[PDB]
Amino acid sequence: SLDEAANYLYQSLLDDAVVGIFNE
Amino acid sequence: TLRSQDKAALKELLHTRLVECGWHKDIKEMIRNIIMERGVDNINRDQLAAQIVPQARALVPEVVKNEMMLRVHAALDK
Repeated sequence: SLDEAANYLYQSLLDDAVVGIFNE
Repeated sequence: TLRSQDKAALKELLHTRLVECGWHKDIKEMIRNIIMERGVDNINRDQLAAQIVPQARALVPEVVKNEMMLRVHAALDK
């Protein structure tokens, strides 16, 4: 049940790392 | 249902692996290459961070992905 939820965390932190780059 | 302490750390860690392993370099290649072919004013940004989000997840070495899914479990379940 947390399975789907662990995948949302990782995927959200990763999409946020792309923006990290993207801003500068 | 996270201790927001851990969140900060997980975010700091992902950044450290992604620098080391070349993920940082390749994503900046991709952007520079896409923009160079598009035109800057021509682009419709987020028509842009949306487009490459599939590619960026799948560029992640499976070793990196595994350490991350390690700590994310050791947190989501205490």
